[PDB]
Amino acid sequence: ARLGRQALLFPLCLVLYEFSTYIGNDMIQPGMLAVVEQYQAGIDWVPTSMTAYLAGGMFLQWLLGPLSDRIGRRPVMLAGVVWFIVTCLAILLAQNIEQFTLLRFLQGISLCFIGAVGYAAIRESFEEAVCIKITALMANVALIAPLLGPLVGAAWIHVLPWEGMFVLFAALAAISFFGLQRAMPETATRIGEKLSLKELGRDYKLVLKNGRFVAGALALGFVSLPLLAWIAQSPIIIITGEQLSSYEYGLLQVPIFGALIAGNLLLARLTSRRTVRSLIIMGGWPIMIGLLVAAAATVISSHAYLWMTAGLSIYAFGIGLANAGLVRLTLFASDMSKGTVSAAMGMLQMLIFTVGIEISKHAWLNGGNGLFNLFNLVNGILWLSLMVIFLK
Ligand SMILES: C[C@H](CCC(=O)O)[C@H]1CC[C@H]2[C@@H]3CC[C@@H]4C[C@H](O)CC[C@]4(C)[C@H]3C[C@H](O)[C@]12C
Ligand SMILES: CCCCCCCCCCCC[N+](C)(C)[O-]
Repeated sequence: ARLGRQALLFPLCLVLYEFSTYIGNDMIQPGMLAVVEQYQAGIDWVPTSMTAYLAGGMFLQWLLGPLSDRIGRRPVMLAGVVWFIVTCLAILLAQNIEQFTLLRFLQGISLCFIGAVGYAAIRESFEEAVCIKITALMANVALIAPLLGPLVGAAWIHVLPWEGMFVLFAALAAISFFGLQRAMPETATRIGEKLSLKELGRDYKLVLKNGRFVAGALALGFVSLPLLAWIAQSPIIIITGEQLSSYEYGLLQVPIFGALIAGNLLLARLTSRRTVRSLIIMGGWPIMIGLLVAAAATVISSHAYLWMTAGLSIYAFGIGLANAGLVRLTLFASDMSKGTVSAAMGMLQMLIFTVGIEISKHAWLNGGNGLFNLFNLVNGILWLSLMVIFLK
């Protein structure tokens, strides 16, 4: 029974779970100033919270798709949601910033269930028509989270304890659990079949031998790093570094993630008249200019954070315009199984984000805003360099 009238509870709950894991990062980052204060830990642990969450994402990423294909998408997906609930609640017991961070890593493992199993089940459960719309809703949730998250998170710790946020993530995921339990059908085709790890390994060695695919996958990591570095470090840059208020922290998010959204909106209006190569080249202009603006300004004066914010906004507009197209070309740069190709590009991005956020951290700690933005600029140049190869 492809799709249905009453079968929309399944994708809706999947979306709710997706949202909960996304704010599980985006609400937490501004809350990390309170966390670090509670544990009497240094501010260098603030970005690391995100680093750890992301690192957990790439842990089972290569695994879940083929495994869920064998044991069923239903038990694996439900397992992931429960694991998220449990680890969200468990972090309330952490006792130090090291154990807090460990639990961030453990929580982050829940991230890869979305794409590798839930989404695979969506594609198998639904007519392309309905599937396309569900994908859009999911993409829209991913767009709303980094805008809504820091605002709601900043508003939260002003009143309520950081522990409450984790109870909220768990509560939302619990709702999605019971919905998925009653709704989500079993779409796995390979149930009962044997799973060869050595053969899985060979599939990954093969995707990684494709140079054009690797360039696009790496490019996607590099180009999105400045944005994630901002998400990771904006609380310490703004509140600790510029000694600004929480209200200003929230306000600075508006042009940046508003621009991201606006770039996506322009993308939607232009898609029928452009194609992908031209849209990547088009987004390339604000991507490079915005990063150049943030870097130049903060090298001139370390404290010009409005110019930094402006440059990041311009860059974010380009990202909204360029990224989705590069995702598409990268996926089809390899003719191997889409599950494998997807997981591979997911892991390569997370590798870059994890290491890149930590490097960004040391950049800012040592050099301030100038270094933060200069590192972001090199990342833009890496993307650009890969694009001249990828597009030729
Ligand atoms: C890249 C993968 C999956 C996409 C893919 O496989 O192509 C995704 C899945 C989970 C996603 C993260 C969820 C938490 C964060 C939400 C933020 O609002 C945007 C940055 C983060 C850090 C996301 C970045 C990226 O979008 C991660 C790793
Ligand atoms: C019609 C030609 C292909 C027939 C051979 C199929 C055998 C099973 C392959 C399973 C898929 C996994 N792998 C590792 C090959 O990528």
